[PDB]
Amino acid sequence: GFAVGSPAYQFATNAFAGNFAPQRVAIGRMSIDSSKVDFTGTTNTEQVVVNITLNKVVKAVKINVLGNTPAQIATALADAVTADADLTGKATAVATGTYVTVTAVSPNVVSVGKGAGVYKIVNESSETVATVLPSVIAENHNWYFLATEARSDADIV
Amino acid sequence: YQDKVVDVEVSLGTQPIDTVGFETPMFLAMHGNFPERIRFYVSTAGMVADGFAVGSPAYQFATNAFAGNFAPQRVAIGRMSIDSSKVDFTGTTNTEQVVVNITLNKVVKAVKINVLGNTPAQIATALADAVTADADLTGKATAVATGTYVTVTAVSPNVVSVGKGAGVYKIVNESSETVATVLPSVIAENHNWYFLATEARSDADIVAAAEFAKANYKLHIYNSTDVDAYAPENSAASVFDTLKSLSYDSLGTSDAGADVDFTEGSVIGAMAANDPSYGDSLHLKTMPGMVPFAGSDTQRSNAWSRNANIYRGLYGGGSYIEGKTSSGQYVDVIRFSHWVKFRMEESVFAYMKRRSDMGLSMKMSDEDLPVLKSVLMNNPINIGIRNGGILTGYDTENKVSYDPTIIIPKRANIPTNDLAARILRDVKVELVYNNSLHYVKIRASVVLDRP
Amino acid sequence: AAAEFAKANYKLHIYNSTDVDAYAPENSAASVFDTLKSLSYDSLGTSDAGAD
Amino acid sequence: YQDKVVDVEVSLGTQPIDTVGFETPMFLAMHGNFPERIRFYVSTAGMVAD
Repeated sequence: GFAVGSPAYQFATNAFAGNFAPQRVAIGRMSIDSSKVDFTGTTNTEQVVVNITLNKVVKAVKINVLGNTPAQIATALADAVTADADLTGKATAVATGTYVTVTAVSPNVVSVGKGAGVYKIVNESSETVATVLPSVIAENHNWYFLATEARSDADIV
Repeated sequence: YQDKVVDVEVSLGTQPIDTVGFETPMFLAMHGNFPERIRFYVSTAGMVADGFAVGSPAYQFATNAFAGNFAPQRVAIGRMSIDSSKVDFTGTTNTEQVVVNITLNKVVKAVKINVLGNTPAQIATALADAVTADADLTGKATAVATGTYVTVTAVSPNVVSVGKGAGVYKIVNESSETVATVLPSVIAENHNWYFLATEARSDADIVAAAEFAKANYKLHIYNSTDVDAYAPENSAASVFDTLKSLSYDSLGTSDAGADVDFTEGSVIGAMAANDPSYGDSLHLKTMPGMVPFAGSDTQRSNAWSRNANIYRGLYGGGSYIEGKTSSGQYVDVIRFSHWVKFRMEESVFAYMKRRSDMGLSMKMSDEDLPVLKSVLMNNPINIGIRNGGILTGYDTENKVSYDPTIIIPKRANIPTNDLAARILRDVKVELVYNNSLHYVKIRASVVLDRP
Repeated sequence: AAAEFAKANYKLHIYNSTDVDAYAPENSAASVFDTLKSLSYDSLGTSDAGAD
Repeated sequence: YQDKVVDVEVSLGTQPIDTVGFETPMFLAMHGNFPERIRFYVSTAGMVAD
């Protein structure tokens, strides 16, 4: 159920595409809270597409961008997500400023990934890398390279 | 105690093994003709049976693929959910009967428009009116004219396919899905194809296809009409530049009909039936269905700088120029590498299984490990040498050796823990690929005498 | 279309045409013959007055 | 742990490399015939076209 273009999928594809690609890769897990789609500072001129996978169901949201400011694109994406028949009552999207925040109504599972367009995906979490790492190594210690999705400073330190 | 005066054991070491084949291509079209995700066809007559409109993208690809000199034995067609068909007259000029083929529920019709000098809007309006006034399409399909283009939509559960006839225009199909989200399902259902081609024409659809093709050992082929393909040396704005920057391995070409005839099939048709063991480049092979490139000398250099292959006419005939992927390496090298990798893997595994089915399993002793040398020397390497793919021989003057070499360690050199785990690692092999000839330069001279 | 179908299915296509452009100057590149030659199709064509 | 009975690595050492060529000259003329800064020609017949 990993959404195509999602961070984990991107990492796996890049790892496997190499000349000396590893035989098999491992994926961790931290509790997700919400997915943030950011258009801040970007410019778009063609169809913006965002892949959303829900309970092993794949959908692609399409937005027809004319010159539109980022706020207009964010509002259009939120409206399109909210108007989808298979997402009402399962996921929620709220536009604000230049970014749109997407949250899943439990117990449903939602994964967000990239399509055409210029933007980035940011995910929040109720946990932190420091508090999560010990459990992972405790469960299984058969890996050598450590990479993380957390991008900000202390998560790297 | 024993219960038989005579007992006989019989073991069969003839178990066949599955193998991969580098022939069958795929075209990922947009339609709703059949429910499954992949269908294989051996001729266009089969496709027309399923309801593909003549001149439709899939039909064009199939015809171009089959027309080639080395046409593949059979081609596969994908499926993405279709939404609507867009017929565009924008920027075009017409002077004769414009014809559009429409197939509905396995019923074939041809809409005819008598163009007098009429602007594109008038032609679009006339086509919409003709479609709407047809008795067999009311209540089944809908056409709305607007601007310079006409959009056609099918009333469910009816199936509509649109194809080309006489006239200058193009067909564009929308879809509620995307190539990135569709490809995994196709490969999951059936993995017996090697060439990947797509109908989606716009950028990200090509980038995702290239990434997926590289990830899963498939070869991606695409065409584009982007005028920027041969822009000045500093454009860095076409799809070709983006693909080159990422070092992906995809074969691309610049053509005018790529959005009209989908000549992708023509490129595949010239090498599909030629086994990789030959290492035969695409340099000069003729490509029925493609139109020779028309442009100045500067454009031919601009296109070559980006690895955007060009089909150029020479001495009257039309000849391809070179096969270069986005990463700069020649396509035949990539094909040969995939072939050798897979048919060493399969050969070794099959030999081990066949020995193990008769007891007498392979044993890690100096008197049995060298047997692997015979197995590899057979099948891939010998087949390559006989067909000319792999160089061989010894030069007496320069004293260089070109023969393949295989290195296998002895038991005493293997670390003890490897013996305990029964794992051999350090096998090494070396090959010398046989480069075909692309260019020649000659110096002549005329003299009256010699000292 | 006839030429393409004939090449696809191992048939030989034969046609005649009265186009005066068939023997236009060397740079016309406007008759059916030029288009067929550019595509490298295998069809037999001839220029005749009574073909129509 | 290992997941393949047989595994094979293949590496290609045939990467081409860009090279410089000591043939093509340049002439810096005055005109406005074409917008870009450089054009290559293989014969005078091409120049007369522009």
